Amino acid sequence: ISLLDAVDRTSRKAETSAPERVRQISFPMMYFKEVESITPDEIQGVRQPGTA
Amino acid sequence: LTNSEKSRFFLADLTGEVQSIPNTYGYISGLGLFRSAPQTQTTFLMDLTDWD
Repeated sequence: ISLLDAVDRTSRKAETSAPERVRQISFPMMYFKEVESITPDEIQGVRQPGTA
Repeated sequence: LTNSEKSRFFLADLTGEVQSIPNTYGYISGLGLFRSAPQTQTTFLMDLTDWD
């Protein structure tokens, strides 16, 4: 918006207003993966810490 | 389940003991030939008599 400007009463002149402005945007996203595995070698004959 | 060899974090099984006892003989003592003769002195005497 702008500020109005004084004009004369008989010249009949006036002033108008400018239109708006529209734009568009896009967005890419982020991907994360985690992998694990379980093997019997981790359990076979292994003492539990803190136990005899 | 006591412990592994050369590691304190694994377990092995103490299956058991194998006792190996010495052998003793008791045939003569089992025959029961000798008669107990308790006494108070440290020495004793006997008489030997023969009509012949």
